[PDB]
Amino acid sequence: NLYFQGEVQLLESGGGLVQPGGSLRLSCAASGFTFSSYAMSWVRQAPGKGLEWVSAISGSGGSTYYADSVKGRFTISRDNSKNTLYLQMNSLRAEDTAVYYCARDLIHGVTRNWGQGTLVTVSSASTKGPSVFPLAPSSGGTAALGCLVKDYFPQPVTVSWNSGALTSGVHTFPAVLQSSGLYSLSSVVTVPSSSLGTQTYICNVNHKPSNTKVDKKVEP
Amino acid sequence: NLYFQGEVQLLESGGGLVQPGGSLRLSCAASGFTFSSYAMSWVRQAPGKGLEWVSAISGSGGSTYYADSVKGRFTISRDNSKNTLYLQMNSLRAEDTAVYYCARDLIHGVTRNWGQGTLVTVSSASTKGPSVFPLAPSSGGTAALGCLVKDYFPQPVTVSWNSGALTSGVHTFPAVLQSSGLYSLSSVVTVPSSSLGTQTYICNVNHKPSNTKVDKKVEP
Amino acid sequence: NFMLTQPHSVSESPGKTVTISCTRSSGSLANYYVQWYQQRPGSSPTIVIFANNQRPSGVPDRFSGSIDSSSNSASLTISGLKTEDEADYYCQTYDPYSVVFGGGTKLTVLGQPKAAPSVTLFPPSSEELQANKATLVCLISDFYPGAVTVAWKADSSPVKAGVETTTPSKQSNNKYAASSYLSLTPEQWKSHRSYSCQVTHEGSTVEKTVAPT
Amino acid sequence: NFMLTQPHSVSESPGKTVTISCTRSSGSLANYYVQWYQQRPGSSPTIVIFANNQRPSGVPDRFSGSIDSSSNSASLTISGLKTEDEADYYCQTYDPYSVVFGGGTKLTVLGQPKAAPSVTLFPPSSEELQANKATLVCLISDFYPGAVTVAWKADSSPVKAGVETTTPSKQSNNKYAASSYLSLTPEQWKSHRSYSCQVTHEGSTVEKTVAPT
Amino acid sequence: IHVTIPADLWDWIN
Amino acid sequence: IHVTIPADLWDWIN
Amino acid sequence: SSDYYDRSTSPWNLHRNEDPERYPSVIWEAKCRHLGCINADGNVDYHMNSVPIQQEILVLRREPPHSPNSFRLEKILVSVGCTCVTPIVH
Amino acid sequence: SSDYYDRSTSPWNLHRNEDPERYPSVIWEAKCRHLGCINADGNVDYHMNSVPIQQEILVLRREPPHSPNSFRLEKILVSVGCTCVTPIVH
Amino acid sequence: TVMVNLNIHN
Amino acid sequence: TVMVNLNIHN
Repeated sequence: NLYFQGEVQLLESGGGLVQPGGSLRLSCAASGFTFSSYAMSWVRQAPGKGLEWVSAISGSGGSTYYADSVKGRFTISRDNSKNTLYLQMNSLRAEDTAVYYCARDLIHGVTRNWGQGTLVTVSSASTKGPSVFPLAPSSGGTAALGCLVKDYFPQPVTVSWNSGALTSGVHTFPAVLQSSGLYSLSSVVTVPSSSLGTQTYICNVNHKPSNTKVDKKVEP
Repeated sequence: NLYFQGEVQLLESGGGLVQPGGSLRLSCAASGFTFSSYAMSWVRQAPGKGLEWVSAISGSGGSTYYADSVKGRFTISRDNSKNTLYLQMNSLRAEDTAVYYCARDLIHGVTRNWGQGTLVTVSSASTKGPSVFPLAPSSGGTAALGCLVKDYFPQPVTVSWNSGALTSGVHTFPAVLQSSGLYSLSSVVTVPSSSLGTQTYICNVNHKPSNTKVDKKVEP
Repeated sequence: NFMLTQPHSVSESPGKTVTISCTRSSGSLANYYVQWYQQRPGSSPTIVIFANNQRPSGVPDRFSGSIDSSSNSASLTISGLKTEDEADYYCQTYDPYSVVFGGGTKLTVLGQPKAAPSVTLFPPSSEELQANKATLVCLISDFYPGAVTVAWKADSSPVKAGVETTTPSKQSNNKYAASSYLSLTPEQWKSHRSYSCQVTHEGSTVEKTVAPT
Repeated sequence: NFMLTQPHSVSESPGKTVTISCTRSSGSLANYYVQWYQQRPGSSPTIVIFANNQRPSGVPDRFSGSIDSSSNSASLTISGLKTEDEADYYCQTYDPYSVVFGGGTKLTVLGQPKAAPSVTLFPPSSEELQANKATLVCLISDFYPGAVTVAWKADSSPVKAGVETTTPSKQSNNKYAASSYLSLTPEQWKSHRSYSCQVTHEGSTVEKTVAPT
Repeated sequence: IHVTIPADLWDWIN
Repeated sequence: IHVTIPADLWDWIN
Repeated sequence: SSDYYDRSTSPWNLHRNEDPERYPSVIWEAKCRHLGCINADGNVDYHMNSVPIQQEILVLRREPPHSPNSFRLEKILVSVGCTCVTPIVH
Repeated sequence: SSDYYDRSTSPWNLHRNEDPERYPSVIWEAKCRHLGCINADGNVDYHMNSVPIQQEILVLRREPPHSPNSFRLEKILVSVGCTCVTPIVH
Repeated sequence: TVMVNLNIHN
Repeated sequence: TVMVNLNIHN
């Protein structure tokens, strides 16, 4: 290896919600290596599914490769002066819904490093910030309390407690996909019973896809 | 092969007589191929001996190779703009006496084409043009007559008859190396007996090493 | 184009050796380098093997690649198996134009101890009933294996309408969590005497009951 | 540096197969390409085989190269042998710095017919005696095999002093030529009654005699 | 005549 | 200033 | 003037880039023939790749195009030839 | 900006050619590491050769050296990288 | 001789 | 602006 463990850095951006037929551009900022001398790839993973290769480009950008499923709709490109990889996606379809990963290739087809991924959602459904309901403690010395984060679209939602001051005993549950197309999740925290009355417990709900931040006080 | 049989042409010049310790430069004019992309070699053959590799150079001239026997005394070089290969030979010794061949190499050590060769003679002995003696016919209808080309140095001598008009029946014999260091050879021609008296038989002796041309009339 | 086929699941106990095959249809496997990736839940894939048998700086000698042309297949072997090796494994190769990933193999390290589920049931909040809606929240956690059955009851009578249940997922403590929701009308909630979440795990059932004020 | 060793001579009849070995001392032969050259009398070497077994456009299928690492040697084989194949053969290879030629193998096609030698003896010219020197010229030609014995006599008595003889050489007609010279004083020439060149070929002796005016 | 040269070259000229 | 350029470039200028 | 483009294990083709607005007017750009490299048996091997070798060069342009009085000296990138790269470094 | 020099089967080293009398002042010249090429097993193979790829480039010189008022635009030859060539063409 | 107005670029 | 005297080469 020409590079030590951890020096290659790949950071994707540009994912989001788009309607069928829509367009979106993914960006991948690279560092820790001589970008212009590496072939780069895009790989995706639909939620609960396997990895699927999307596209590839040579170091110079002179050669491009595409999976049959995206040919004529997607365009891979790069700016070697900006150390950035791109993916312009046109006529987007429900099947394109995935986490898209940026990849460094030693030669065409030998992927050596992966990015963090960026989520692309193709749906006719409008973005919707959640409705936050407190889940009040009641009937051990330990009380369970939470927040019901109801009817949001698309994923993801982030749940924190007391602006991140409360991290222990927090259990944020994976979301349920309702028949409606909307998601719901729950975040619970176990606290001493004696602290109810003395302490204020607030769940901070962040839904970046709709720019919604909601703080709900959870009372006994 | 990138080249057809006969297109690669290699023509050496610069051989001659030099004294021990002397200097001489060989040239090899190339054609029929992209000279700058080929490694070139010098190979020699002492009279009556095997081939002996002397030196090599890469296409660019950036790398040079020499046999142990010539290291520090010879320098290979090239002018890629003139399609010419060179060999500068310094502190020349009796052991360097040979026919030197120019060679085209596919890669270092894979010689694919040879030049015509150029003769290098290292000796303390002075150049000496020959003394030409007629070898008069006497005792079938066929008379043998010739020329004795005596005491010349170095090789070679060329013998022609009647300025090249008489070529059939001519037998020019390989030279004898006398104990003196001087060479001698004989050229004989078989002619009809009836032509003696009517025809004038002249041997044209050329010894380029001493710039000597001698024409001897051979009479009955 | 072509495809790579690998088993869906592979199982073995700690210290023992597992092997994941990856068979190529179109083209000769020996003509193209085969890569192996490890993928942890909610994480980016990491490289385990590149160029048939090369290990990146940091991957243990336990992991090793091999290729076999007499079957057109590549293999990933994991000797001296640990609990940390539990993940999803993908093989990858290419042809002169395409790049193809295998379907993935899910690795299971057998021997892990059974865990009873922790069930907590929440009735609808006052804020929600005010919005003229009602949701019962059943949260199941700390269970192993991740196979659970959720059944809802109103008083004593069963209910299949308005129930949405998640698929189990691995937690940070290598145990499983799930959740089930009952969307009711405030009228359905206010009419019944109580409601109960029944969760079955390896034959044993754990129940939680809530009542309208 | 290193060296290549090949036999000095190789013999076979027409139509039959010959093989020339070339053994390398220092270094592995299989790591470097081996070349084969043909060299005709008074001619530049021509390529027969390059890169172990490649034939240049124009070289017959009769010629073929092979290499054998279990002996560190290269071979040149010539099947369906013709009289035109009679020449000197050189193997050539290299290491990362040096280029080395083998000592050469001389090829002989057996079956060629015996030829009696044609001897012509010339006494000294008047121009030469005028220069106060004397040379007798014995020219031997059209003989096969190229093994000849030259012995000079003054009247009947032998003479070993002042005799210079060439080594036989191949002619255009594939037969041999030689020449012998007797450097005398005009006094030695003018004193004797006659002089004779005796040339022996395969047991039979052919003599030529000249006399001073 | 009007000639445009890189800033790089202008630095070298000084 | 005095600038020397290839004959090649001078041909292109015309 | 050179035949490396044909003798290389990563061989290339020369493409004429013609522009009368710049000096030099014609630049011959290397374009790799294959994705892989020609192996020891004359076959395209995909365990390696042919990649172009680029060089930044100075060029003179008529800036703006066709105009007589003004010109601009600028650096451009050009493909010179191809090399063979492997994923394994030794 | 590029690591092909290290990943190539015909790898090279960059040599700084420093001359304050010309623009560009520093030119990095490719010098081949080996005579042969790194084969499929990581070993130097002499059945092939590493050769430099040369490109003619325009450079500006202070002609005569150090002088302020005069300059000369000329073409020079530079080694850009190395390629791998074989005696057998397929 | 000719009149040359030279400007930089960035 | 500056005075430029430009000459060829061969």
